[PDB]
Amino acid sequence: GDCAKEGEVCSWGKKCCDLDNFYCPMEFIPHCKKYKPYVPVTTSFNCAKEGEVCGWGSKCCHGLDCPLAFIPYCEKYR
Repeated sequence: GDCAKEGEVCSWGKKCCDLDNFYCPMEFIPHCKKYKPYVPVTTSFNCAKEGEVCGWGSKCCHGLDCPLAFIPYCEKYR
């Protein structure tokens, strides 16, 4: 009682009947499904795309650049 069935949508007042199994993930439409699948193999080498963080030897792709601050982010050179 007072809970969203399995797969059903969950809200602030309506929490998944099974929290240990299902949860309310942050996304467009929060569902009551099991935790996400295992993490996929590490990504391949590539330049830092827009939004990516710089500092760990990561250079923004052609046309993009990173600002000078604590935690900058690649962005189209203005």
